[PDB]
Amino acid sequence: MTEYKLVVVGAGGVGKSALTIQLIQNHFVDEYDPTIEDSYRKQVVIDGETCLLDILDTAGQEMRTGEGFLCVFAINNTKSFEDIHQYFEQIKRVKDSDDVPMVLVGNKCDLAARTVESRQAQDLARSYGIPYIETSAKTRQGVEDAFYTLVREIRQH
Ligand SMILES: Nc1nc2c(ncn2[C@@H]2O[C@H](COP(=O)(O)OP(=O)(O)NP(=O)(O)O)[C@@H](O)[C@H]2O)c(=O)[nH]1
Ligand SMILES: [Ca+2]
Ligand SMILES: [Ca+2]
Ligand SMILES: [Mg+2]
Ligand SMILES: [Mg+2]
Ligand code: NA
Repeated sequence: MTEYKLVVVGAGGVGKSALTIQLIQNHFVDEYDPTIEDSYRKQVVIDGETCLLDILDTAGQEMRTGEGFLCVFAINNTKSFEDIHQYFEQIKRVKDSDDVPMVLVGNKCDLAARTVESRQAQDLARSYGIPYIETSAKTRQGVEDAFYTLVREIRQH
């Protein structure tokens, strides 16, 4: 069956691990344990196709193998949004391509201390020709949509 190699990237503390664990294990990780590098694998049916998701959860604290990249910032962390650009460039680097499957994810959308407005992230994603999706690893809002949207982007390339 098809295997989709997904890589989750973004600054430290934005919720990459919480998002992946909510998707794969269906619970919210409340504590903050910085990641070095972890992998998750799960067989799922996406749009009627049985497939294997292979998800690499990377370190944000200061790749070339992935088929699509989930680029995460937190909507209450303006710096993590400004850091997105640096990840967009590293991805071009490690893939040696200018047209990589990516999805921009604004996480922690359950929080009210918002400093990145939806329209600003929509504009960033627009400029790279990719979707913008907001998520909450805490409430599960948008979580499946973000990862499945990345699979649907990979299928387009
Ligand atoms: N309210 C809220 N908190 C969240 C959300 N996602 C993650 N968090 C919290 O933010 C903290 C950091 O989450 P974590 O997933 O470890 O971040 P990370 O991006 O994997 N960090 P690292 O790059 O160091 O591995 C944790 O306390 C976690 O509970 C979310 O959607 N909402
Ligand atoms: Ca594959
Ligand atoms: Ca918990
Ligand atoms: Mg982590
Ligand atoms: Mg502002
Ligand atoms: Na390269």
